[PDB]
Amino acid sequence: KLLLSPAELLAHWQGHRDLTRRVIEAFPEEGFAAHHAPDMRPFQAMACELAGMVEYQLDWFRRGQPTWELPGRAELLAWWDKLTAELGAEVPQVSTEMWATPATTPFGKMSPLMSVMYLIDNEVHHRGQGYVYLRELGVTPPAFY
Amino acid sequence: KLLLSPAELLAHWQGHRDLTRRVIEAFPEEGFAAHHAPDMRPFQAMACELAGMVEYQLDWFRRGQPTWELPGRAELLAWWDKLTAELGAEVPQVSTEMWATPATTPFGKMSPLMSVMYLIDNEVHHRGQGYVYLRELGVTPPAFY
Ligand SMILES: [Zn+2]
Ligand SMILES: [Zn+2]
Ligand SMILES: [Zn+2]
Ligand SMILES: [Zn+2]
Ligand SMILES: [Zn+2]
Ligand SMILES: [Zn+2]
Ligand SMILES: [Zn+2]
Ligand SMILES: [Zn+2]
Repeated sequence: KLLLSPAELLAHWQGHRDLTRRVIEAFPEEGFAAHHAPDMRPFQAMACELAGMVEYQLDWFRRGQPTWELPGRAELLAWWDKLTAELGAEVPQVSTEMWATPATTPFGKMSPLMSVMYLIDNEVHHRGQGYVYLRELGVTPPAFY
Repeated sequence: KLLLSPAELLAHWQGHRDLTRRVIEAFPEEGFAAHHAPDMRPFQAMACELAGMVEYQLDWFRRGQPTWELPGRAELLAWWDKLTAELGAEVPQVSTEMWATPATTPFGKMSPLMSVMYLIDNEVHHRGQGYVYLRELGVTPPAFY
């Protein structure tokens, strides 16, 4: 504890999620579910993975302990907005002591802070992959910065 | 100030940089400098951008204020290792009060903390793009987690 506030972390997270939402919106419906690189999934599956991870983290914050068809563009965007509202309503209620308790996962110990940082990194990772997909589908991605 | 220590931030940063180093190592020499998606650069240019950003941040930490041919794989890796050593030797010396002073940039105000978080996000972004490039060159990327 010395650098970052929970509110600043949540705002950073929500900005990332808004940019990912605009990436999802920029995809054509067909390439969203079909286009992929060799031995890689289409962005539909990646975005479903990200939304499921947000569900996992929300469930962690709600219960106090983590528990260890693919949607089209429109359904996924509605799911994304629901997750956005729930993150904005529930994460501020997270006790800032809870953020640091290394709860036990099959891998090892992990705080909610470390898990949220990993979720953010995974989102940025797959969103850059989606940037490449958008370029290969003839679409200018939303500006990264 | 409530969540993250400078040492934890630096360790996170260095793990990210090690993974990017392994991505650079996994590239074939030709595709490293030549392969790219439409309206995108090859990974050579992206990695040069990342290394230049690390130079910018090191210069910020050294002077107290930010100042606002492409290398092949081997030269870039040597540059990367030099930057790694300098980050590991100089960032621990950063006054944790300095981390939060919003120094002035042409865009606006920005702490070293916000700038480092942006640098990390940009690295993860372009590294995911490099993951796609590696798959398109017939190479299994190093595991993300
Ligand atoms: Zn296919
Ligand atoms: Zn395609
Ligand atoms: Zn990370
Ligand atoms: Zn993934
Ligand atoms: Zn070309
Ligand atoms: Zn090529
Ligand atoms: Zn960011
Ligand atoms: Zn860039």
